[PDB]
Amino acid sequence: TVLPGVEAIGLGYNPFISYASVNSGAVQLFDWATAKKREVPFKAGYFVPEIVDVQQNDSATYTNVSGNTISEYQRSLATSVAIEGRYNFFSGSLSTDFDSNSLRNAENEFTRIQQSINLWSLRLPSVKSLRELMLPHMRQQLDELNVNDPKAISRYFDRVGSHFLTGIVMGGRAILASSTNKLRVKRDYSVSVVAKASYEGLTGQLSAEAKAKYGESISSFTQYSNTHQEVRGGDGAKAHGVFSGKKEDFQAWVDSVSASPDFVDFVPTIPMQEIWTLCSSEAQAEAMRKHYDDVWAPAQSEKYRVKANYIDQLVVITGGSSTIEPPVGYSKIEYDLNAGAGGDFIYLCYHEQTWQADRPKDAVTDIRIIFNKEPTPPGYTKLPQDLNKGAGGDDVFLCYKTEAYNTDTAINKVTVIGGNNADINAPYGYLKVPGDLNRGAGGNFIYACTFVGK
Amino acid sequence: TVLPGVEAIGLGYNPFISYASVNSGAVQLFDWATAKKREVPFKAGYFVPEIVDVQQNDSATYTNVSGNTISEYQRSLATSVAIEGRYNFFSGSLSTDFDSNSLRNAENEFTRIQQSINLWSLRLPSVKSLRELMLPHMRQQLDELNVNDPKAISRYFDRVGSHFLTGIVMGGRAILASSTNKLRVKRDYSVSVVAKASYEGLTGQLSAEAKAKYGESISSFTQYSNTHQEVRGGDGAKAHGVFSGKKEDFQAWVDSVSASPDFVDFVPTIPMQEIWTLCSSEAQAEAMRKHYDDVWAPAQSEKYRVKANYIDQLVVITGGSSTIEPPVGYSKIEYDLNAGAGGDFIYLCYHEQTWQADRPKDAVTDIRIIFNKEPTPPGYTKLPQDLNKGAGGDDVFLCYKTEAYNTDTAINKVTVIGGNNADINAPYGYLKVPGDLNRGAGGNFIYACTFVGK
Amino acid sequence: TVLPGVEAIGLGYNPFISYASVNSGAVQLFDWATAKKREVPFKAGYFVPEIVDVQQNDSATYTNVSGNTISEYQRSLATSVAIEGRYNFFSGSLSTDFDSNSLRNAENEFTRIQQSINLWSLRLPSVKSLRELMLPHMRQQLDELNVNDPKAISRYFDRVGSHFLTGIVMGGRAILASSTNKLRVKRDYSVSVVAKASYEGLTGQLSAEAKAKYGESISSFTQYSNTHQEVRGGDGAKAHGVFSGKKEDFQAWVDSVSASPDFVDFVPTIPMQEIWTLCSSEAQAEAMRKHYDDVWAPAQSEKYRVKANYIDQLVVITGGSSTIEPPVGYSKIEYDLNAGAGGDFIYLCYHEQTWQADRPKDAVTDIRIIFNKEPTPPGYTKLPQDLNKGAGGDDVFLCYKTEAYNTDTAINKVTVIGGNNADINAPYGYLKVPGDLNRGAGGNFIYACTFVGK
Ligand SMILES: [Mg+2]
Ligand SMILES: [Mg+2]
Ligand SMILES: [Mg+2]
Repeated sequence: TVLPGVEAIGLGYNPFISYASVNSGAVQLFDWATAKKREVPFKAGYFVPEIVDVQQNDSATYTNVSGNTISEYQRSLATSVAIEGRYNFFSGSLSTDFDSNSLRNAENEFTRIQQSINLWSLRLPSVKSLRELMLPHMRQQLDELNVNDPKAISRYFDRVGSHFLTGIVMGGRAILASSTNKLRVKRDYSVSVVAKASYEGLTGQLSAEAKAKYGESISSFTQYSNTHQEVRGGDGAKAHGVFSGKKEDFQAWVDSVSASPDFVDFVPTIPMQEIWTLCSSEAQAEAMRKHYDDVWAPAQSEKYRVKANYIDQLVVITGGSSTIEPPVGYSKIEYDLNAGAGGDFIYLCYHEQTWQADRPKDAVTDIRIIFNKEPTPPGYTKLPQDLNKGAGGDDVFLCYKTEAYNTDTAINKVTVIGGNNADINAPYGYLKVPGDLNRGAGGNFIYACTFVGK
Repeated sequence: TVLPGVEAIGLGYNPFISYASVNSGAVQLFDWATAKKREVPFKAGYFVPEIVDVQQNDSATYTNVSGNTISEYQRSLATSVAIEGRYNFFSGSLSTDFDSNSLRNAENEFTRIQQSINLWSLRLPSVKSLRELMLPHMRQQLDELNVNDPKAISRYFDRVGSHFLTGIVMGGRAILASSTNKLRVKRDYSVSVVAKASYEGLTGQLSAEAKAKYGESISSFTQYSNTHQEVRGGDGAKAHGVFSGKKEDFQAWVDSVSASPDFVDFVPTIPMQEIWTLCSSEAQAEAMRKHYDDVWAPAQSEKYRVKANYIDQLVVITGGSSTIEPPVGYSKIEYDLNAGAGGDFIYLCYHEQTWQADRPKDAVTDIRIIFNKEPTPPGYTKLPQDLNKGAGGDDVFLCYKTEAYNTDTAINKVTVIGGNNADINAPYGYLKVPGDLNRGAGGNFIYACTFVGK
Repeated sequence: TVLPGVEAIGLGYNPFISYASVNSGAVQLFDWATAKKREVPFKAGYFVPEIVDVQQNDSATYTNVSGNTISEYQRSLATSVAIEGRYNFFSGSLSTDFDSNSLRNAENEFTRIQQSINLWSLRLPSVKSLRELMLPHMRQQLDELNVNDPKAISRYFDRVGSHFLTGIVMGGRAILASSTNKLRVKRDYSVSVVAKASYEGLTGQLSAEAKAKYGESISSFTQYSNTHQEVRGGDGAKAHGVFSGKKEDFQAWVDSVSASPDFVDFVPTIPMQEIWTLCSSEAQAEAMRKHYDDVWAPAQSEKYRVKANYIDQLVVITGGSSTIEPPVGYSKIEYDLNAGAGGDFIYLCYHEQTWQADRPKDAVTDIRIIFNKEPTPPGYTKLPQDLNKGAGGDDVFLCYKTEAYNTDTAINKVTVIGGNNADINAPYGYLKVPGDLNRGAGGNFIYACTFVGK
C-alpha cells in the first residue's frame, strides 16, 4: 500500500496555472512502481519510494494573501512561495477565485484566506540520481528535446511544465476569496482582519468576544464584497458543511480529511525544482534555462496581467427630481451638479468599457470645463447641457478628450465632490479639474475628480 | 477492472462541437485492452494503462463564462481552455445552451455557471510512443491519409476529429445557462454575480445572509432571463433533484457522482493534443497542420458565428387610447410620439427579421424625419401618418431607407426617447435622428434612436 | 450478452424517412455475431464487437426545433444534424408530428421539444476494414449493383438506404410537437420558450417560480396549439405516465429507460456515413455519389415539400345581425364591412382549397374594388352584393380574378382591416387593396388585405 501523495510528488508543474493544485501539473515524470519502497515510520502499513523523505506535520495552518489592488495581490500571491523572479506565478487562479468584472473593477481590493489542514508532507531531494528514476519515455523526450528551436522548448514547458514538485503537503484546505469595495467598506480594521474574522465566522471558529468585536465590522465587509468559497480534500459529501456556520459540521469535515487527503500546499523550503535540473547536458540546461527566463516566463507572466476597466463615454442628465436616471447604458454619479444651487437636478453619468485585445476603444483621457462662451478646446467634445440649468449663474459646460486606449492615461474612474470650501480635497489619487460647476450660482462649490490606475 | 474514464481519454475530439462532452469526440484512437495495466494507487482494485497518469483531485469547482454580447461570450468561452487561436471553440454548445431567438436577440447578455464535481483526472503524455498504442486501423487510416487532397484532410478532421483528449477530469457537473435582457435587469450587481447567486439559490448553496443580499437582485434576474438547466454524471434518477432548491437533494446527487462519474471538464494544462502529433511523417504533419489552420478551423469558426436579428419594416399606428396595438406582425415601441402633446396617441412599430443564408431580406439602414413639405429623400420610403396627428404643430413624417442585408449596417434595434430637454441623451451605442417628433407641438421633445450591432 | 444497441449501429438508414428512429433504416449491413467481441468497460457482463467504440454519456438532454413557418421548421430540423446539403432531411416525421391540415395552414408556427434521456452511445469508425464485416449477401448485392442504370441505384437507395448509422445514442426520449396559431398566441415570449415551459409543465419539471412566470403564457399557447405527444424507450406500461403532470410518474419512466433503452438520438460528430463508403470501386462510388445528389436526394427532398392551403372562392353575406353565418362550405372573416356605417351587417367569406397533385383548382390571384358603375375588369368575377347595402354611400362591389394554381401567386389568406385613419396598416406581409369598402358611407375606413406565402 502506497502512501497517499506519492502519485503527486515529482509531478511536472506549471507555476502560473494555479497555486497548490494538481490541475496545474501535466503528468508524472518519475516512475515509483518499480522503485525500491520504504515503510513510512509513523504510518506502518504504508510505503513510499526510498528516495522521498516524508515528515508528519499535522497542523491546521493559515495562508493569507491580500492587496489594495490586483497588481499588489498578484505580487503578494507570487511571493507567498519561495520561487525565483517577479513573474505573476499562480496568477491563473484569479480566473476562478474572483469574478472577471471584479478583477477589472478598480474599486475592489482582494483577500484570499486559506486554512490548510496539514497531515504529512513528502519531500524529494535534488540528488543527481533523480534522472535514473524518470520514466523512460519522459527521459527520452527530455533527452531528444531540440533546444535549437525556441518553439520546441516553449511547447515542452507548455506541454510538460517548467518545474516539478519537490515539496508536497497532503491534507485539506478551505478557502474564502473575496473582493471588496475599498471605497465603501468600514476602515476600522484592515480588510485581511475582517476577511479572516468573517472566514472564522462562516466556519464557526470565531469566538464569542471576537464575534462581538468583529461582528459589526464583518457585516459591512460581507455586504460590500463577493466572497467566493471553495474546499478541497476530505469527504465531498461533508465538504459543503464546512461553511455551514457550525463547528460540528466543520470538524466533521476535518475528521474526514485524515482519510482522504489531497495536495493542498507546498513545503516552504523546497516547493518545486526546475525541469532542466533533470537534463543530462549542461549545454542543454543553459539553452532551456535561457529560454525559460528570456522568453517563456516573461510571456506567461504578461499573459496573466489584468487591465482595469476605463471610462469611454460621459453624459449629463437633467430633470426635476433626485431620482432621475441615466440612459440604460450609463451609470450615474449620485452627486447633484446643482446641489444647494436650486434649479434642475443635474447628474454626470459615464460608461466604463471592458478592455479587449483586438478592438480597444478610445478611453476618455482629459476633461475640462469651458464656461460661458469660450470655444471648445481643440479636439475636445462638449456636452450640450448647461451644468447650471435652472440654477442661474454663468453657463457651465463640461468638455472631454478621447484617445486610443493606453494604460498610462485611460481614465478608470471619475467622481464629483462638493462642499462649502473652494479648496476642497479630492479622494486620494484623484485629480480634480479646475473650475466650479456652480460658478456664479449659489450653493456648494463642485468639482469633477478623475482617477487613473496606470 | 478498468478505472472509469480510460474509455474517454485519448478519444479523438472536435473542439467546436462542444465543451467537455464526449459527444464532441468520434471514436477512440488508442487501444488500451492490449496495453500493459497499472493499478491505481488511490483506488486499489482499479487499473489503468501504464502510459496514463491519474491524479486524484476531489474538488467541487466552478467554471463561469459571461459576456455582454454573444461575440463576447463566444470569446470568453473559447478562452476558458488553453487552446491555440481565436477560433470559436466549443461554440456548438450555443445551439443547446440558449434559445436560438435569444442568441439572435441583441438585448440579451449571456452567462453559463458550471459547478464541476471533480473526482479524479487522467493525463496522457505527449511521448513519441503514443503512435505504438494506436489501434491498427486508426493508425493505418492516418498513415494512408492523402494529404495531397484538402477534401480528404477536411473529411478526416470532420470524421475523426482534429484533436485527441490528453487531459480528463471525471466527475459530475450541474450547469445553469441563462440569457438576460441587459436593458431591463437591475444593474446593482454584475449579472455573473446574480447568475451565480441564483444558481446557488436553486441548488440551496446560497447562505441566509447571501439569500437576503442577493434575494431581491435574483428575482429581477430570474424574471428577465431564460435559465436553461442541465446536469451530468451521477444517478440520473437523482440528477433532477439537484435544482430542487433543497441541499439534501443536491448532496444526494453528489453522493451518487462518486459511483458513476462522467467526463465533465478538462485538465487546464494539457486538455488535448493535435491529431498530427501522431502522424509519422513531418511532411504529413506540415500538410495537416497547414490545412487545419489555413482552411478547416477558419471555416468551422465562421460556421459558428451568429448574426443578430435586424429591423426590416417600420409602421406607425394612431388612435384614441394608450392601449392601441400594432398589426399582428409588428411589435410596438411603447413611447407615445405625442407624449404630453395631446391629440391622438401615436406609436412607432417595427418588424425584426431573422437572418437567412439563402434569402436575406433588406434591412432598414437609415431613418430621417422630413417634416411639413420637403420631398422624400431619394430612395427613402415615407410613412403616411402625421406624427403630430391631433397634436397640432407642424406636420411630421418619418422616412426610412432599406438596403440588402449587411452586418455592418443592418439596424438591429430602434427606440423613441423624449423629455423636457432638447439635448436629451440616447442610450449607450444608440444614435438619435435629428428633428423633434413634436416640432411645433407642445409637450416633450421626442427623438428616434437607432442601434447597429455590427 | 451483447450490449443493447449493437443491433442498431451500422443499420442502413434513410435520412428523409425520419429522425433518430430505427423505422427509418432497412436491415443491418454488418455481421456482428461472427465478429470478435470486446467487453464493455463500464458494463461488465455486456459485450460489443471490437470495432465499435462505446462511450457512456448518461445525460438528460434537450433538442428543440422551431420555425415561424414549415419551410423554416424543415430547415431548422434538417440542420439539427451534421449532414451534407440543403435537402429536407428527417422531413417524413412531419406526417406524424403534425396534423396534415395544420402543416398546410399558413397561420401555424411549429415547435418540437425533445428531451433525450441518454445512457450510452455507440460509435463506428470509417476504417477501410468495415467492408470485411459486411454480411456476405449485403456485400454481394452492393458489389453487383448495376450502377449503369439509375433506376437500380435509385432502387438500392430506396430499398437499402443511402447511409448507414455510425453514431448511436441509446436511451429514452419524450417529445412534444406543437403547431400554434401565430396570429393569436401571446407574443410576450418566443413560442419555443413557452413550448419548452409547457413541456416542462406537462412533465412537472417546471419550477414554482417558472410556473408562475410562464403559467399565464402557457395557457394561451395551450389553447391555440395542437400538442402532439409521444415517448420512446423505457417501460411502455410507464411511458404514458411521463405527461401525467407528476414528477414521480416521469421519474418512474426514467428509472425504466435504463433497463430497456432505444435508439433516440445521433452522436453529433459522426451520425451516419454514406453507403458508397463501402463499395470497393471508386468508379462505382462516383456513379453512386453522382446519382445520390444529382437525382435521388433532390427528388426525395422535393417529395417532402409541403404546399400551403389557398383561397379558391370568395362570397359575401348580408343580414340584420352580427351572428349571420356563411354557407356551410365557407368560413367568415369576422369584421363587418359596414362597421360603424350602420345599415346591414356585411361579411366577406372564403373557401380555402387543399392542394392536390393531379387536380389543382384555380386559386384566387387578384382582388379589386370597382365601386359604382365601372365595368368589371377583364376576366374578373364580381360579387353581386353591394358592400354598403343599407349603409348608403356609393355602391361598392368587390371583384376577384382566379387562375390555375401556382405557389408564386395563389393567395393563401385574406383579411379585412378597418379604423378611423385612411392610412391604416395591414398585418405584416399582407397587401391591402386600394379603395374603401365604406366609401361615401359613415363609420370606419375598411380595406381588404391579401397574403401570399410563396
Ligand atoms: Mg451647477
Ligand atoms: Mg408628435
Ligand atoms: Mg360598407
